[PDB]
Amino acid sequence: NTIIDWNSCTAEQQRQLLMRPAISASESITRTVNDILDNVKARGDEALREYSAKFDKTTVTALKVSAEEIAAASERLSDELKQAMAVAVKNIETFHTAQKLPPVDVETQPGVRCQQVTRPVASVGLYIPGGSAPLFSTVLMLATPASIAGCKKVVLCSPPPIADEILYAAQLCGVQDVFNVGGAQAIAALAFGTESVPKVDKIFGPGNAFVTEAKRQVSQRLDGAAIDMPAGPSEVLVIADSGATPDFVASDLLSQAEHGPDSQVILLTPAADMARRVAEAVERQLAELPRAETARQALNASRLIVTKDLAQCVEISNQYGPEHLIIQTRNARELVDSITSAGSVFLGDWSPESAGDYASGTNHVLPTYGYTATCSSLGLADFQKRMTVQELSKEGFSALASTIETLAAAERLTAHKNAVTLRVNALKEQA
Amino acid sequence: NTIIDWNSCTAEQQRQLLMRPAISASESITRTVNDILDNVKARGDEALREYSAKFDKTTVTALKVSAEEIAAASERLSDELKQAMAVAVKNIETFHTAQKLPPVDVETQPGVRCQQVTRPVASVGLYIPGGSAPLFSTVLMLATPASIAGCKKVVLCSPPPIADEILYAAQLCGVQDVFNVGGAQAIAALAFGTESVPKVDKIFGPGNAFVTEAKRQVSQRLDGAAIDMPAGPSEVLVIADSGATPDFVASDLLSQAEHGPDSQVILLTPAADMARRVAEAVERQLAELPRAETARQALNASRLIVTKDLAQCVEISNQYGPEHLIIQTRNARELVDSITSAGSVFLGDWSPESAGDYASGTNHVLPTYGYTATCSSLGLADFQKRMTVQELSKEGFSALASTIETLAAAERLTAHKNAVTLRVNALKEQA
Ligand SMILES: NCCc1c[nH]cn1
Ligand SMILES: NCCc1c[nH]cn1
Ligand SMILES: [Zn+2]
Ligand SMILES: [Zn+2]
Repeated sequence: NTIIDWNSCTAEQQRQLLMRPAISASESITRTVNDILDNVKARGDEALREYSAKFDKTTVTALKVSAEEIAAASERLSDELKQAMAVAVKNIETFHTAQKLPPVDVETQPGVRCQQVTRPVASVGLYIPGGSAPLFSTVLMLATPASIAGCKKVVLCSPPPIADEILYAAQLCGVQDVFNVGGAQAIAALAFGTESVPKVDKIFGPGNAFVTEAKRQVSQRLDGAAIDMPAGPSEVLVIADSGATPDFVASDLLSQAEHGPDSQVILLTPAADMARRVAEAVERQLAELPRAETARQALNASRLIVTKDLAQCVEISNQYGPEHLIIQTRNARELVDSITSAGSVFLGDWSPESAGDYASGTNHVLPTYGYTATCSSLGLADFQKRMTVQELSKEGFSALASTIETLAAAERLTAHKNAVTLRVNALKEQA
Repeated sequence: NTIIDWNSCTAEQQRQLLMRPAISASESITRTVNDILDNVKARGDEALREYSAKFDKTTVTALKVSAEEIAAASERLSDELKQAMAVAVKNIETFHTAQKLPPVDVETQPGVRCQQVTRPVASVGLYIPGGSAPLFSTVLMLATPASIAGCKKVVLCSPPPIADEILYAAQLCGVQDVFNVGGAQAIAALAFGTESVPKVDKIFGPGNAFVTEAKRQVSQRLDGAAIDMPAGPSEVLVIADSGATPDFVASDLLSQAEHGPDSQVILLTPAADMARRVAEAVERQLAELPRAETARQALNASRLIVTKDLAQCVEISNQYGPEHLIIQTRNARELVDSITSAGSVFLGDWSPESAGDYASGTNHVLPTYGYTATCSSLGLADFQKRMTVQELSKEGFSALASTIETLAAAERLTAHKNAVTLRVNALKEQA
């Protein structure tokens, strides 16, 4: 509970109110993940099978899940679920396909043709945390854009035994191979490759501390691979005016809170009345949540802030740059233009966070922990790259030659200048 | 050396040729850079003047270059040079402006509106190495896309004294502030901010080993900033058939070679006679280069490979993924489609590397050292952020509610499910 009267706080107390958790990061895990990587790179599968004893009694046999196993899993899933996933995929597919960069083809000057084309990332590996109730929805979020971009190889790793939901999810999005491996060793297998797991160009998907560390390390190693983005605690910031519904606001704060004890939960409202009613609704709803220890633990760091007006809410939100920004105001749409920093925005009272997590079609893999400053939500662009192309006709080149020689000359790049002179002389002789 | 017959090499040798040299780490430079960064964050300008004091004979006083000094440097440059930069900027501007993303606004289904909007990175800092032969053109390549993106603040740091060309290039592209600082201190200054230098969100521009390490470190620190891309030796790969002009091929190889003793220059040709002629052309042209010790050393690691046919040329290039791909073949454009990985491609006899470096309009800040596998040429997108926005109407939310609950329930995220139920019930009540 405890409401915060923003304008009664000192300037320092304020910045302190929104400060994100400090990064502990123990060397313990840095060295541990270091052993794991080196070991996986050198002794491939043999190393993997070994770790397949240490953590979780899996004693993995064949690293790759068979087509029969996937089929057996797909049969045990209800039609309701299967149909639910087809809806999500269809919408996610529609949104990402819409992100395709239209071809760039222009002549900056007559005869000087410059283009920007797209090429897909050759191969991508998808990591999915295991457990009893895995977040299989992330499979749809990673594998669908990978499919749309035209990635030649799309593979997925997850701690064995892999739940039926993940198997079916992978299959539905066309994942080629699913491997029984997890933790820091699954990341290494993807970055370095083994006798069974292929080396990929980019690794996608969040996970625990070890997985996060492993991704960080393989992203800084020449022998490793690139990653989708750095990690950080998830965040949600709700802006609510006097017209908002306390229960709706609370349900979104709680949705975020139930993700992990480290979740950042923030409410901004110009009405003390609203802040108080939201705190009450949070209390009531919390009491009905089953496994609600993390939600309560996350709420210990929450902030229910009362601002002087709506503009101040936007001002605070922009400084923070939240992963998820939910605008439950009466003219939500109009505020979008003034929002300069957020991962994903949800407008109105009928756009719950959960809608974006599962079926609106947007991607729920977003930048957080302040990275909204320069990084973007996962989209088509993260599974491809922009390649430029240029062709100068004899005319275009001749028209630019002098400019190029002058510049190359000012930078003291003789060979750069000579490449031009040689060509101009060749043309003079053929003219 | 002379020439390499690809198909005469063993499978093992062929795999070694495609690999690039390994960097290092030097705990000494990492530690040095670490102390520099911390010292700059803790003691600002005073700390910067202590460094300037030891590295130069004239300790810097005012860190910000005056508008007065900028006008003076501008008057000292020739009209020829100034006009040339204007041509470059104009073409660079035209190409990057054409990269503006069209609106992404779609209804995955009735009442479920999903958009992708862009927002500029608020502040960016550009670094430019100093010295005798300053590559001022990089200023045009960095400041131009920044201006187009709409970045609110653009500042530049360069080791004093700062050449007139840089100052002019900066003014020309609207760079707001220029600061007399270089090396790892400038990066630290931009990443942390000091009394004079503003803290920026992202840092652009390559530099020496200390700059590189400084950029790696600030990109990893939470109190740091993002960077454009990791560095590595520069490269060029030329594919040439029997119709290519030896001297043209050679001049491009030399253009790249003169960029640094670590440059990688490669030739892939189906004709053994072409390889020999190019090798001789390279030696003859090298003899005329004023100071080509750099070019000379770089050529020691060059590779002039004779292949079976162009198909094999493309296959090898794609596995390598060169920073610059130059195609001097009869059917140049026809091959582009087959090119799956390259930073920037040049087509035909009249598209010298030099043309792209200075005036075609494409960006010459490109991914190298194999980063072409997932990284793109610098472009408008690097000075922006993609933000997702969604709004479901009551109808849209109502039609998608069962799907969300089903998926939420499947992931055992009760609060996520409850956020839907509450809304559904509120709508029944209403009507
Ligand atoms: N941050 C992950 C979003 C998610 C997955 N499932 C539900 N919510
Ligand atoms: N790789 C830097 C491109 C350049 C600068 N000037 C000429 N060439
Ligand atoms: Zn969620
Ligand atoms: Zn060059």
